Amino acid sequence: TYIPMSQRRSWADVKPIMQDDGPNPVVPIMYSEEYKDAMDYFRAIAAKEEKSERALELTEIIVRMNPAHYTVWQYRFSLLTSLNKSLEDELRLMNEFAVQNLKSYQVWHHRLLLLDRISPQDPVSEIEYIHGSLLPDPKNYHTWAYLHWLYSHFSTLGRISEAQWGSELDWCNEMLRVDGRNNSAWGWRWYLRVSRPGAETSSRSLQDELIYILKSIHLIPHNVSAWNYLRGFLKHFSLPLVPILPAILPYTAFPMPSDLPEDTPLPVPLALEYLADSFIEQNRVDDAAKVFEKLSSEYDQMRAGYWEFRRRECA
Amino acid sequence: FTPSVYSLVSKPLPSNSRPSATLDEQAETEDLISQLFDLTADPNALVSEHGKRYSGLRKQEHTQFLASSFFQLPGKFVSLDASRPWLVFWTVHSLDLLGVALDQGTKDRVVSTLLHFLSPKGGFGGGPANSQIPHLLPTYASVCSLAIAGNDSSTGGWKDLAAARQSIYEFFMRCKRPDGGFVVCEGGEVDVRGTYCLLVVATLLDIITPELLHNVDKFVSACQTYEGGFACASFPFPEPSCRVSMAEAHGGYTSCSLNSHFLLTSVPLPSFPLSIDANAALRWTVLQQGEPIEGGGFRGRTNKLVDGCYSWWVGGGAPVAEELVRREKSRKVIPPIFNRVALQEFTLVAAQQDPGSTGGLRDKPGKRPDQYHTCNNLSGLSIAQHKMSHSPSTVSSNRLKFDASKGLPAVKPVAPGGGWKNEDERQNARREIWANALGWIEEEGGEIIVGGKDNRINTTTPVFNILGLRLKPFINYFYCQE
Amino acid sequence: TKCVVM
Ligand SMILES: CC(C)=CCC/C(C)=C/CC/C(C)=C/CONC(=O)CP(=O)(O)O
Ligand SMILES: O=S(=O)(O)C[C@H](O)CNC1CCCCC1
Ligand SMILES: O=S(=O)(O)C[C@H](O)CNC1CCCCC1
Ligand SMILES: [Zn+2]
Repeated sequence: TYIPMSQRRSWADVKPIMQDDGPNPVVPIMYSEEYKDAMDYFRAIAAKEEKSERALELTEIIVRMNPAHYTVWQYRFSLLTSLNKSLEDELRLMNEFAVQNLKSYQVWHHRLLLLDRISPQDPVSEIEYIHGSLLPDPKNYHTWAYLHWLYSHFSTLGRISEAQWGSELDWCNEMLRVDGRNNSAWGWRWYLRVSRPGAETSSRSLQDELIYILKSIHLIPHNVSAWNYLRGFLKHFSLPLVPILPAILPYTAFPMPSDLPEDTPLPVPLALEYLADSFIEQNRVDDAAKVFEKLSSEYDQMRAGYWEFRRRECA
Repeated sequence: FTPSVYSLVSKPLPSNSRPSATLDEQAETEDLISQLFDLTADPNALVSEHGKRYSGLRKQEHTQFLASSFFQLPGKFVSLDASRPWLVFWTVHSLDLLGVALDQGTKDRVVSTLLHFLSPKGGFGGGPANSQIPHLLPTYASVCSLAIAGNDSSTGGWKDLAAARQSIYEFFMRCKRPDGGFVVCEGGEVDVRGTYCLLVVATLLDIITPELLHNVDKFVSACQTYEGGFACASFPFPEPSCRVSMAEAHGGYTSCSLNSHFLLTSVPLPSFPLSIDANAALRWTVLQQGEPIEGGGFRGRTNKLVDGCYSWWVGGGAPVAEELVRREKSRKVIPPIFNRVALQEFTLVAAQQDPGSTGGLRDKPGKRPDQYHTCNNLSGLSIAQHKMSHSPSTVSSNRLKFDASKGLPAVKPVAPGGGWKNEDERQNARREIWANALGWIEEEGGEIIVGGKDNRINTTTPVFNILGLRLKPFINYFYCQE
Repeated sequence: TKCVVM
């Protein structure tokens, strides 16, 4: 049985303020008694700008009912800082909250603000939590975005050691071993190996990277993630396509294809895209046009128009 | 060059003998969609098999679905209490596309509800101004909804928006971060959704200044990934030494980034906007169209699942990327760029709720229809049905008719020198921005209506996602070009 | 597993 806040002694001094929809509003939501009452009192709290423990409690009650309520999240963080509350306690409360609300923009941003403010000398514990939180959904977009921010923010402060970067690549390698079709982990590899400011670029690091990419393609020839990564890699480092061509030619019918795995129908459309682009690199515009037309006519007919556009580009 | 799904061989994505969780979900989705296509008459056929479902757009069912959601929502919609202007926009834009008119009384209610979401300090929130703080996304949704349901009378709401121009601009400036990003609200997250929603509103309301736009182009450009699409955000390493993209290329963020960049191309600032790789964005765009077995719907990210809402996010980004590609090739010196037929087939066969039920459109079979998917399925269907181009001769024609002596008062910049250098620069800026905003046309003879003309919906505008017949009078009002 | 934009 719900006890209204107008009957609670701790709220006696507070006059609730009603929602100001105006006359006959469109898209009205039929709120529960609990939610209407909580918001009636939140309106009064926010209006008077009260920063108190009872206000903090009320914000929790509300975000539990609506984890997307950005106004209430904003007010909650404002209370935390104002009252000099334990930010570590709040982060622990968010551990449960975040798992149940993976797609909530404001839950994930609340974590970010907390980590930014706590500003630990070593963020290792948060890194580990984040890795764990990816178990129920290895592709949760906000989580991957948050992981990127964490490493970028804390590396700027000089707080990510070489051991930390090393174990992060190890974890990323494991993610792609468990599911090589996880595009989110491929994206993270690109950050770790290519885009981050502190990434090593040597002729030997390029060699290793090519080996990893090629091995990945040979293991899963129809994996678009691996193909896109290869194309980005060569483009970013201005590397010619031709010298790698031997490793890719078999799919158009350094690590080489298997002596081919079962369930691998040929040709692989993106292998033909590679071959056509390699012809372009060689000034062989007619040979590229023929490959593009074949992609358009036979091998990737969903993209018939795009491949035709690419064919006309040669002619 | 736009083959029907029914005319192509349907094959599962090959396993390569390496199973994974991704492939498990993919195979499951392939079965689900292909089974529904098998039970449905080919929309292109004059003679259908007996007993097969008719794929015709069930416009009256979708109207009724939107009606029920429109006047009262169940208690579980509380999860969208901070998104009420989106519920308005998804409803009123869908009704526009479906060709269903609201009476003046209902329009007045829409306007009045939204005006209660407007704070005097500036901007719209997800609910009443006494309950919620302003947010860039509800500001976009409310402004577009006012374009759809409002008018120039004292009760039409456009008058109120005009008066709110300075305060909205000030809210935009409070959101501004030095690296070119914007917070979505006070203390809020920074990504391209914010940039998109802000630029649309600033364009329509004539509140664009140099100080508003500084670095905005750079933030967006650095969101582009090695895949060719755009991520949510870019991180500035300490004006910044470099900028690095923060996650995967996604349809939602690629739509927002392409649209943002496109809006910036009409701003006459020096070396602005910083270029994007248009060819790579087009490549990413076309690669997200699903195979015949999955109905030719768009997915939002590599190795994820097709989803009706990406018909708008990915499909509606196609004309934008195409135009950017066209301009890039012109700077050095025609078949459809995606399968316009297949996308309509996905919409009609897979994305509609089963007949004789609640109506509405959905993510995929097995998913409940909602307002969001109703709006974005239909917005995407429109892009597929109607060949949209940005026309240089239309822009030129717009320039010729522009009256620079007519306009609302200039915005007062936050920084003393944050405005345009002088009136010539400012008026040239107003002309370019207005002229290009009204540059999108439907190409006559470009129309493809799968299943017959009764499936035809109205024509949405790329970038803005409102009908041209709404956009023109709305932007003409704020620029005083009526 | 709904879609979330805000
Ligand atoms: C307010 C605007 C204009 C938003 C952009 C629209 C979209 C679709 C944004 C996407 C946000 C996102 C990446 C959410 C993460 O959760 N969503 C998914 O995982 C869906 P999928 O599996 O298709 O990536
Ligand atoms: O057109 S829709 O597919 O949206 C639904 C529309 O209500 C079909 N109902 C007919 C109407 C005539 C007699 C009863 C059956
Ligand atoms: O495309 S045309 O205009 O030549 C043909 C017309 O649109 C077909 N619509 C049918 C008519 C019968 C009920 C089901 C929908
Ligand atoms: Zn969706």
